Amino acid sequence: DEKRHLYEALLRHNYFPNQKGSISEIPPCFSSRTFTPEIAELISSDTSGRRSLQGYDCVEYYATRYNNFPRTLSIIHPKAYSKLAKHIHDNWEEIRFIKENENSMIKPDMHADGRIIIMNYEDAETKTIRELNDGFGRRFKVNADISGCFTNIYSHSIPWAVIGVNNAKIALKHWSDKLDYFQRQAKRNETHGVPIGPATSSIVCEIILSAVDKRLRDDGFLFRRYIDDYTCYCKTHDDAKEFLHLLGMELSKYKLSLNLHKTKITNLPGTLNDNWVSLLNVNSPTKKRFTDQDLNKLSSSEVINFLDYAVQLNTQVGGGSILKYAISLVINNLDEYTITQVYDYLLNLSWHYPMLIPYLGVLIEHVYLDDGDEYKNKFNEILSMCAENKCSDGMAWTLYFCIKNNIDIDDDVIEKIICFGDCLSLCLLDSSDIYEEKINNFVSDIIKLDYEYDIDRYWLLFYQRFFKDKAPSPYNDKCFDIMKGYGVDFMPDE
Amino acid sequence: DEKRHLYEALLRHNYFPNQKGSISEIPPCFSSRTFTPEIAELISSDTSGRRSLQGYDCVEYYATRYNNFPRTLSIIHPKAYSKLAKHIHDNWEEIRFIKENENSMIKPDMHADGRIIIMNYEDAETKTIRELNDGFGRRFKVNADISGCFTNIYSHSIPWAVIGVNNAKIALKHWSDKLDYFQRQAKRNETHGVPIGPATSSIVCEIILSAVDKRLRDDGFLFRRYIDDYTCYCKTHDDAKEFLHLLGMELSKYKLSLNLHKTKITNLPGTLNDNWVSLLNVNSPTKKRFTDQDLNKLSSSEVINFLDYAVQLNTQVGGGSILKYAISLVINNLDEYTITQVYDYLLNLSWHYPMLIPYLGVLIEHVYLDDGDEYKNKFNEILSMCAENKCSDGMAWTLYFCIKNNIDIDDDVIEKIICFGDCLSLCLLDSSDIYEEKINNFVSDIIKLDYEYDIDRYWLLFYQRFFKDKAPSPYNDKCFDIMKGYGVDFMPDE
Repeated sequence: DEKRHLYEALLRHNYFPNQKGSISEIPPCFSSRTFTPEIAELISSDTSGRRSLQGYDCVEYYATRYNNFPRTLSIIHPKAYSKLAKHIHDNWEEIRFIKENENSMIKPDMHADGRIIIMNYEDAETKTIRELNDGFGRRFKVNADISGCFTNIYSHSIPWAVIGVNNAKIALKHWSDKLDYFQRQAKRNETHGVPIGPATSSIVCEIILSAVDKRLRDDGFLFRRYIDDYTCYCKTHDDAKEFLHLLGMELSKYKLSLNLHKTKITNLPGTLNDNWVSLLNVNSPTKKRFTDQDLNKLSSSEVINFLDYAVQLNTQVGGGSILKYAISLVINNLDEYTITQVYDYLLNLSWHYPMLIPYLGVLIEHVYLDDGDEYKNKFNEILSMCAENKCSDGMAWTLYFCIKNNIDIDDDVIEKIICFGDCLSLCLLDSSDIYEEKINNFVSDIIKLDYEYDIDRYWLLFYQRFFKDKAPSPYNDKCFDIMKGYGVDFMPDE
Repeated sequence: DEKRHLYEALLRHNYFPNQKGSISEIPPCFSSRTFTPEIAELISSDTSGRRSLQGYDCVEYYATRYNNFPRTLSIIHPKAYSKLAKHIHDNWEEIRFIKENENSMIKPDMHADGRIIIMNYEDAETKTIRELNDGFGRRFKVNADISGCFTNIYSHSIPWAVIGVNNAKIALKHWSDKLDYFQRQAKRNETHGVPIGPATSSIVCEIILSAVDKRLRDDGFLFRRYIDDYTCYCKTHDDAKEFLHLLGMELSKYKLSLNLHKTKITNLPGTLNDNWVSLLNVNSPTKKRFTDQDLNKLSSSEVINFLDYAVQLNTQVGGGSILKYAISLVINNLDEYTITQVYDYLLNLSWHYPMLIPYLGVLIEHVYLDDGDEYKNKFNEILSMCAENKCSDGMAWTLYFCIKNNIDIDDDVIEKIICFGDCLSLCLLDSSDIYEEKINNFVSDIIKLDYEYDIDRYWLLFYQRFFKDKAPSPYNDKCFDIMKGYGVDFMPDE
């Protein structure tokens, strides 16, 4: 069923930020499964407890981009998220028009693994044919980015996209207003912004932007929207300017604005991908298959020189995730002679760029990690860099590697982890049970601060300690008790 | 009268290439005055003589541009030119619609000095107001150059511009067909090309391009044409492309084509002039008037550094006549201390760029030319460079300076001048009467070659020798006898 798959996607698969295709932003030890729709129904049915503050804060997870710029993913508190997901499920007949939006490529869709939101799920076949069909006969390409699609989207504009702005103003119940209310409750009862990473906020953004897509489609524009990025194909240059103008009016109707720095008009034919993508693939040592596995095994010189050229392209161009693309090109065609060289190169690049840290888990088995403790020092230096740069993705993945592979962590970097206080990193540290007293001191400071949003920012740590009977429930409601009684575990075993 | 002024402009003032504003392409010792409309009427009335070849060749005069690229100006043979000018005058009522073409800036116009064609005659007042009025409200500027407006213009398209292409095809008498015939007779009975420099060919080009201007004007395009260069101001970019397309069809109707290398579309607001013009004027030491002559006298350091910056701009940008512009900025505000420095700088730049040679006549009086013969060596080295590079403007101006200022010329460079064989330079050499035997040998070779076009290419030298009774008339007609009997002299005294 579409409805049941939507419910299980919202809670069991796309609650945590898990929208990436190949490697996740979060280590795989964190999983939102065993959090079923029945449990969320029981949470939403709970009315006990008193909150001094209005709304709920969320666990914040800082993941670096390719330019080391932090992006704040969020894990919503399960009470507010359960209510929001239940309301989205209950009115899915009125919401599912976002599925039949041909212009939006990244939208809800029934996937095999159980998700609804997967970025870049479509294959290169249909992708290539689609951009060649859209770009045919047109000599201008328009790239326009919404400035604040996650950070300043208007929750009160959720009705305005559904029934119209004027009709929603006269009408002030409808499901869109309740969706607005629950989306506000997801983040501290704040009217602006949505948590990045869950599919509920992606559904809300699709609902808001579907009216803009419909208005642009009714004017005859050929365009594709990936989340907030619009790519339009225009026969003439005034058509590009008119698309930009009409998109500006349609975004300003819902209190949104184009990123004036990011919008650009290029001459077709450009490239189907970015230019660095073709530069990398045309220089890839693994670009041709041989159908025998011994032939397509890369040597040391090939991979080392290709990664050096990738660093050259990242410095010179820097138009995207060049290093991650090249590493994913060469990481699966390695032989056992060259594992140490590529692994040390990945260690250096991962110290410089934390987004390359998860690739260390690809070759984490072949590398003799005991050795002469040099790898322990390198991993702890990576942890120091992650604590200094305040990035949660690299620290979480490195801590996952150290816990799984029994790499020892010094006390000095544990002090830096507590000073940073990333919720997922502290969840991993609590799951190791070595550092119980420091986690206890941290959560005691959070409790004695008596701020409800401070507890909400570490609800996952508090629930992981409560579920293992290491700490009482910080809240006075029954949501944590309901989740513990039905065996909800966000750090499950295999 | 407009008609009489047109006749005297065609014959007495704009026969020779004299369309430049400040300094002429030809030295002022050459003048087409004392060649009156009555004399041209008598020449056209002459029917005696027999020509083995059809049409007349013309005196060719190679003038360098700013990039040292040669441009071939032409002085038409007086029989063909007299017939052509008489036919243009006799049907001036049917031709004078080119005067009332608002889009063409360089067109026939009654001027005070007696000319009809003066490039850039209009003042900076009306020029500045016109480009600010045309460029207002438009964000695109189109610069499109006709590729062959002088070199491959179709003479048989002269009727096609007047009465239409189809009507001229059915009609095959009309004055346009006779104008086509006389324009062909002006250059060797050749259907393609017009001689650059006389106003008759400028009138023919204006006649041909006036239909194109009318067709572009009737479509609502705001554009300005300077000779062959179209500058259109467009609100949108498709308007620029549509102007380019319609101009292409209108030029192809008369067997003309746009210079596809030269056409470009720029974003308004640009600059009213070229960018190097504003760079030069904003750095000009003479840019501010002081109303007392002692204050606006430039020092040595000012002019030397400004000319060094001008050479820097000419090397770095090279978008136009940068050096000539800067020299004309500083050449009239010199004091007597700095004459030698600027004159030596001009001598060096004029050796490198012959188009700067006429400026040596500005300070030719203040410089002690006798001295220690160094200036004689410099002028003869300039003559050697002009003979090697095959440029007629620099050689003619240098020979004019040497003859006027009694600078001696060695025999070795006289050999190079005879080897080059520029007609105007040999006219000057014959007017000095020092080198009579070498000029006699040259014209004896031309006579014994028995080619009528070879005599036509040096008709001015032959007529200057015939008028001073140094040689008989090479032709068998009465045109040279008519011109001699009425005292036509193309090298007159003051």
